[PDB]
Amino acid sequence: MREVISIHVGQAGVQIGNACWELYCLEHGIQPDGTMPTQSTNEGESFTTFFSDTGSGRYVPRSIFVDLEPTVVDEIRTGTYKKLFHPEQMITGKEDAANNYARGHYTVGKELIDTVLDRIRRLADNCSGLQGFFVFHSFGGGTGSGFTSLLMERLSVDYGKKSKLEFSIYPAPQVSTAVVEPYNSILTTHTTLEHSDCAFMVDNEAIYDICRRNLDVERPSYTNLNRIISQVVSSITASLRFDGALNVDLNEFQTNLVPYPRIHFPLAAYTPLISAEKAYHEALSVSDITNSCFEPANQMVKCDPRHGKYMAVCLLYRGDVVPKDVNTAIAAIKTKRTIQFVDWCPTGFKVGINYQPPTVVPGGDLAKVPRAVCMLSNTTAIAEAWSRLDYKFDLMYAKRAFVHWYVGEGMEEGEFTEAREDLAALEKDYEEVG
Amino acid sequence: MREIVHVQAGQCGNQIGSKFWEVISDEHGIQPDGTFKGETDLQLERIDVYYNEANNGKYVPRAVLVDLEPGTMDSVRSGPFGQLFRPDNFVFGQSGAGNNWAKGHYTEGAELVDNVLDVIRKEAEGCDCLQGFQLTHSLGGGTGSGMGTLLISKIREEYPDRIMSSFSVVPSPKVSDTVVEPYNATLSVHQLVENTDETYCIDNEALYDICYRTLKLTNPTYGDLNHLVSLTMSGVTTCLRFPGQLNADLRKLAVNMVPFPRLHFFMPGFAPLSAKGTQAYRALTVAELTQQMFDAKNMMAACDPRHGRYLTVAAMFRGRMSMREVDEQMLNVQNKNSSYFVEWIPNNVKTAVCDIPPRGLKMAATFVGNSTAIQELFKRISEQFTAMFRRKAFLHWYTGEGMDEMEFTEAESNMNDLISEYQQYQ
Amino acid sequence: MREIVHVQAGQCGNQIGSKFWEVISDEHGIQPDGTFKGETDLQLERIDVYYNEANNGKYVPRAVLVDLEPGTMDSVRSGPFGQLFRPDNFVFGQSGAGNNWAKGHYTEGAELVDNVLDVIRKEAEGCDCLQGFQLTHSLGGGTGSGMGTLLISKIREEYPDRIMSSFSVVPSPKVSDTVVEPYNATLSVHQLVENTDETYCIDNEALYDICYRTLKLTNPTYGDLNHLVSLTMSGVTTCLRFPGQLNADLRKLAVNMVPFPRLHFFMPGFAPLSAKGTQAYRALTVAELTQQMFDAKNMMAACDPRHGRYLTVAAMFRGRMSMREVDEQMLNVQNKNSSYFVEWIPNNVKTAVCDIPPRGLKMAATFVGNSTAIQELFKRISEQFTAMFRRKAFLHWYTGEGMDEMEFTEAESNMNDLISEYQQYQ
Ligand SMILES: Nc1nc2c(ncn2[C@@H]2O[C@H](COP(=O)(O)OP(=O)(O)OP(=O)(O)O)[C@@H](O)[C@H]2O)c(=O)[nH]1
Ligand SMILES: Nc1nc2c(ncn2[C@@H]2O[C@H](COP(=O)(O)OP(=O)(O)O)[C@@H](O)[C@H]2O)c(=O)[nH]1
Ligand SMILES: Nc1nc2c(ncn2[C@@H]2O[C@H](COP(=O)(O)OP(=O)(O)O)[C@@H](O)[C@H]2O)c(=O)[nH]1
Repeated sequence: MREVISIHVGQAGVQIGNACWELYCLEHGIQPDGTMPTQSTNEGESFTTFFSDTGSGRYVPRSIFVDLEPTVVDEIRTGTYKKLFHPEQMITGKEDAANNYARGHYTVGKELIDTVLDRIRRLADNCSGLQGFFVFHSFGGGTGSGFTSLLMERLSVDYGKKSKLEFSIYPAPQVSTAVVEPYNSILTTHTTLEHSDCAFMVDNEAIYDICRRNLDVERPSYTNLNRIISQVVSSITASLRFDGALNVDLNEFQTNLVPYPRIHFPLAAYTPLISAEKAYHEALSVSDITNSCFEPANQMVKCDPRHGKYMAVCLLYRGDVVPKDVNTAIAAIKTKRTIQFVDWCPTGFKVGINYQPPTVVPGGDLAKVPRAVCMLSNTTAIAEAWSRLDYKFDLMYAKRAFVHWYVGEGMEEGEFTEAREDLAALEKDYEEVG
Repeated sequence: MREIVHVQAGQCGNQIGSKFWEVISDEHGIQPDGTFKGETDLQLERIDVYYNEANNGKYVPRAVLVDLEPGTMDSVRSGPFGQLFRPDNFVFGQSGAGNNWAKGHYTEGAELVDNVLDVIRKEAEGCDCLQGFQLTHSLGGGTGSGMGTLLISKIREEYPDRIMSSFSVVPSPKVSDTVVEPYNATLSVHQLVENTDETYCIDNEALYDICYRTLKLTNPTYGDLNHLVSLTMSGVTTCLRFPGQLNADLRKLAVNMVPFPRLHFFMPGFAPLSAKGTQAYRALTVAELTQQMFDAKNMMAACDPRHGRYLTVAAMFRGRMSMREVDEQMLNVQNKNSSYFVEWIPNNVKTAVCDIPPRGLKMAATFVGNSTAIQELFKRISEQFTAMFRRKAFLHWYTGEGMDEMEFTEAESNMNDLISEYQQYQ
Repeated sequence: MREIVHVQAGQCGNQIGSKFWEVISDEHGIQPDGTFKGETDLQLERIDVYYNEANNGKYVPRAVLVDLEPGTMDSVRSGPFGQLFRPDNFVFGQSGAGNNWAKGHYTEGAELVDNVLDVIRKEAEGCDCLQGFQLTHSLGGGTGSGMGTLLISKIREEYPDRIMSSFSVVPSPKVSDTVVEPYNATLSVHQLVENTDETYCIDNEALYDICYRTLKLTNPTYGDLNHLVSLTMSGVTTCLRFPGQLNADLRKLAVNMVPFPRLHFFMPGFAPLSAKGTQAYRALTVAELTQQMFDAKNMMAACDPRHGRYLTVAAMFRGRMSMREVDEQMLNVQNKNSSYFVEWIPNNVKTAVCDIPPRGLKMAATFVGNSTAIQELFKRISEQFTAMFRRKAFLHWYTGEGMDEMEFTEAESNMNDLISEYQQYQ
């Protein structure tokens, strides 16, 4: 049937995948050792998109772990989730690229790219309904940028027509770690425009704002930030892993949300995202959280949504939701005038309601709420998020700082110049279409 | 004898019939095994029209179930009345349209059209003389509006003689359902005005307004919205399945209404409609059931009936009724509402009365009207269709499939000539 | 046949009928389910005048219940005989008048007037020939005196032919009930002298004086004060509902009394009225029931009957009575009280006798009189109305709604011409 493959490249690929595949074992009733208990067969209704069958219910994830460094991969090969994954699906590196492009685009990647594309083809030949790709990466990583652009340069030659999905983290304009992240974000945007269907972005700080105010988590780290992103990942798959009245597959997401083949970069949002106590004193209706979707304390990228112009807003609901107030509240959004559209698209809405409510992680900070919304809103606030990063790249480039690492690794300096004219017209097209 | 197949394509029309066959099962006294348990043989003497009995009475519905994915197959199969359908007909693909017309028409629908074409042929070879087809699909989505669009273009090569019922949902002015919803409308109706005989433009929006006021139901289940679509369709074919003082087949419903080979775009109506507690407090007279039929409340589409003119009034009444009171009040509406009719067509009322009511009432009324305010249905979508063609958005999902730009404009000219023809006689 | 709707608006008239329909229910032998349990068909042969039977005999009263808030809805609905009323008619708003005329007339009443206007239309379309309307509301408050005021201004556009019964309570000279009570009187009567046919000025004050002396009741429940309003109204329409030796409809009660198109302001009366223990100790003769009717005690309004003149005496007697003793004593009152009549109108007594008494007695008398001492009812309020206009108080609750100052003075001139017309013939 339909079967979807996931690829995890970089350390952000490692631990986000350590949460998403951890979460899916809860939502299908699969024990982490590798087999299933017999009670979760009725829950296991069309789980075939990720898990091959082996011998007696033993379910390997159709997932590939790619890293140039063996350290964080051994965390998978130490914990409980060691026996779940397949060993020859784990392909490790030895020498690190250290957030450098040609160290991750030519040096260690080209010794390992031929090993992993076989493991792509070894697994994908079982498919008769191969839909899409979950590729997880960063923007400033050596293998996060240098290998990811090269990997998407090769799978479009192989499979082409079949879809792709990229999840990543938007680098914050104020608080971020690596100094080469303004460099590599221009590099990972250069040749991945042509080789990616859609790519999503989240902020470190925009997670933190709801963590401190609504979750009331005043000591967050990369443990709980992986759980919050994984709920957004799981809510997309709920249209596919279960039987809904009006649901949507991966080819349909890009068909609605891509108005032009270059501007295809929306973001995410999730609500209700609060702690376990505040849901007790409040009855969260449909009109409650849907109006909570379109306020700037709910976006997952810290920018100005009111200074952006909405073009195609996508909505996926979960839980037992009636469509009457849905057909009212989205109309009640249209009664408000602050939600600005473009003049040519009034019909940029998507309706999706699944029967299954989201189930929370065990021992987590969330609360069991029936209603939830995964808001996807492509807008022109991405252009205002382009200018904050195009300011960082050029001024460090003008003094030619940190160029002496990019030179000797098999890389040219004129490629920095061509990406400048490439990204200049990109943020222009938000204002040209808008 | 007079035999009709029912074909479902796209996610909309696949679940409409899934509640609709149940009433057809229950009006004739059969079981999910197809076991006849009707007490009177009035439920058996016209059982053959939608069924092919084989090998000790397990009646199979003359139904074809097509999808581009196996998602909607198992839900109907494991759901209610799943054992009744013939597993020979479970033909499907592995793509999914992704709300794309040229995928459903040129790319992916062109593969699966050959398999069910023989299935259309196979059940039509085992009968003496076919009568017409009934088709449930969508016009907003991509599967039924792309694949069921092309199916009518090949029925006329097999059977250029009979009638074609193409029941499909239509967009609403208030809230759009999909993003390419004006694209899926103009390109479909381009083929619907070529080779079809009737479409019933049912708005998703106004069905809640029926349920919110009459039924007062706070929780609209999608089984219940199609249930009001289910009782509409069963009242249309009551003459072919039941006797009475005046019988009227689908061709008589066709020939009385459509005046010109394009204007066949009709909206349906049904009375009585109310909640539970208002049963005894109103009257079950001919007069009370009359004025409900001619209200904006009973308009299943969200168009205003006092912004148009009724051309052909079809009154399919169900139940033991007095003919003269039907003859009384159908005169009386034109003595009241002569502005609400077209003027140059005299005697706008067509009346067909079967003496059998549906299960659950004592006297019912199945209305199908022709208001020229349905011109505004194609006014509102022709602007939304030309809202995005002026900026050439989403062209890489159609030209990337291989669609012509003139395929838009040829449909766009024929869309605008359509509202000129309602304007011709209004 | 001859059909009459009963409409209630404002908190006063909503609870008057709530005990009044009970007697109408009990005089004709029906139940809160509407189940007819009358033993003799005399209680059935004119049941149609206030009812529309539908679907196995659950009679619904031809009643419309309007409020600006849902407060008075549920109390009537959950109270006694709550299951009898049709839930189609439960039309209401969400404002509350707050004792403001221009809210009830211009601001908030203008919204809810459209919904029940079709409800006035709907029950009048299902009949052959309407007869007239009866309306219970207030003149002191804000809801009924503001919204029911405007309703009569739109009945004449629908039906400029029939009669209009506008029963409403009036202010008393002793203790005012609300603060803007002279404002709610002059502005209402400005519209009441334009398009109405009868008003019964019932004082809230003198109803206790009836209960304190005759009934001797120490605890006046508001169910009991409207109970004396209930038996007054049922005796008026006894001819249309029961046979007898002389029948007299509401139009005959109209045409005999009103001499000029303004002077139709009548006070009612009822006899016998006493407590429990004085039953056997008095006499049930024509002579004892006569002189009770012409006492200041029986004056339901607090005006002095020997400070005016009876113009038209309406004697609606109920019970098996001797006609000659009625013919005897109605002569004898004018041989006693010739000063108490107008002089130039001969034979001031109008007599209508139905041979059916109300339930609970053996012989009763329903009196409606026309004293010209009701001139003092509009003398006392025209000074209180002009008590606060001289200081322009509370103008920011009316001009803030958008009321004209000339709207006061145009009503104020027509208020003072009204008492000149009682002065014309006194
Ligand atoms: N929040 C979060 N961010 C991560 C995590 N892992 C990596 N990142 C992001 O990845 C960016 C840089 O990429 P890295 O993961 O450090 O390097 P890489 O992708 O493994 O590529 P190499 O240099 O070849 O090792 C940083 O800016 C981080 O924000 C993680 O576990 N949690
Ligand atoms: N009433 C009702 N309408 C539905 C249901 N499912 C889909 N629809 C309608 O069908 C339209 C979408 O068409 P669909 O067949 O689902 O897309 P497709 O599969 O690509 O052809 C929408 O406008 C929905 O309103 C349902 O269960 N009930
Ligand atoms: N007998 C009786 N009179 C009432 C009752 N309720 C209100 N009234 C009279 O109604 C008058 C007030 O009018 P009302 O309708 O309450 O004010 P509104 O709602 O603003 O129109 C007062 O003079 C009261 O005497 C009741 O239950 N019984």
